[PDB]
Amino acid sequence: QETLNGGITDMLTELANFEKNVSQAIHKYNAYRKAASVIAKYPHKIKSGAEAKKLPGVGTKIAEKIDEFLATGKLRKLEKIRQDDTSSSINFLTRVSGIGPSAARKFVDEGIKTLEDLRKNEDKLNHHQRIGLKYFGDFEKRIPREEMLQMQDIVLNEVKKVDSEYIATVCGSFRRGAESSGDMDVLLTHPSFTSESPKLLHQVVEQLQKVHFITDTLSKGETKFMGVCQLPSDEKEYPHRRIDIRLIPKDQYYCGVLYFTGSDIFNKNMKAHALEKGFTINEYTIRPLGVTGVAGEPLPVDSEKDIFDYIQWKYREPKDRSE
DNA sequence: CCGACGGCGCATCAGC
DNA sequence: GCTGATGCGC
DNA sequence: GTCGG
Ligand SMILES: Nc1ccn([C@H]2C[C@H](O)[C@@H](COP(=O)(O)C(F)(F)P(=O)(O)OP(=O)(O)O)O2)c(=O)n1
Ligand code: NA
Ligand code: NA
Ligand code: NA
Repeated sequence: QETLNGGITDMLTELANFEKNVSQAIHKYNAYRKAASVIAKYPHKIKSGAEAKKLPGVGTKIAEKIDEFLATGKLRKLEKIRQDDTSSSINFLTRVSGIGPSAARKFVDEGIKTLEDLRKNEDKLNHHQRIGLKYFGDFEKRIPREEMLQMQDIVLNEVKKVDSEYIATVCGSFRRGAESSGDMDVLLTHPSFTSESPKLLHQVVEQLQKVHFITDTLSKGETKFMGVCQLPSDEKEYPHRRIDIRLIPKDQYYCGVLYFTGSDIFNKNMKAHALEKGFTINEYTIRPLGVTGVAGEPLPVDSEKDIFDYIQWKYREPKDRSE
């Protein structure tokens, strides 16, 4: 419920962004995000820094910041950095996909501060950055679930057309049943591809380009594609969207699907459960741990269920994996 | 006090 | 031209 | 910045 502590969470999120994009302190970025998130879930309107400090992730300094915010309705440090031309410009440029803190700083140092300046300096942008600039606004839009379904329709159809033995699963928030998603993440496998066994990814990307669904490529190798797609349109045309496709060995596929469905909290919790049951699970495999902590060979996994069964957990519907 | 905090694929850079 | 590092975004 | 060994 935004209005509850929205001022605080907004404050912490802005601080997080400056740490990541300007100070290049990724661990402070994550600290602020963690604090913002735990506070976002706190079912009460916070009345003091001390009250917030009781939450894991909120420490001495953020408590102080909350006291200042509650007393004055702002934070001096944040007001200052907001009005800082160099800082605010660096922070802004990182909103372009492909421009990170390093590129943003370099651009701003040489007087390139706005999208207009970027537009004027194509020669100084790499391929990814040019695409990020081209679809700047579209990439910041969320994707309604209904469009995700139309997108899924196309992907599953074209994948099957290339080879009916491919298996493709759209993961991320969409598989968790979310009513909107930030992008589309497709996990792909094929019986012919295992850990102990190309063009499998290429043929799928190619077919999706052939029907004009994929419009641009950000990066592409033998196992990972990142690019851009658009649903077909006298109605207004759909925004361009980010799509990733990952080719994963068949024997590691379902660990992959589990992992890339998330959420992070759920993955963390399931990893914890697995441990106390004597198993180590990561993105790729689930392995038994010996009595001295030595990891055994990967266990056979032929479905998401197999994983749950190993750790004696009842199968959890993707829709029920927020925690 | 002081180290961990995720780490991997791909594009591109830096050094040789 | 090769190899490892870095930047970036998942 | 926060946590915890
Ligand atoms: N940087 C990352 C990100 C994700 N993942 C894996 C591990 C993650 O748990 C899993 C899902 O990512 P997610 O939960 O973050 C997300 F995308 F679905 P969400 O932002 O919540 O939703 P939405 O699309 O609406 O923005 O991918 C990862 O390994 N590394
Ligand atoms: Na705390
Ligand atoms: Na960026
Ligand atoms: Na960004």
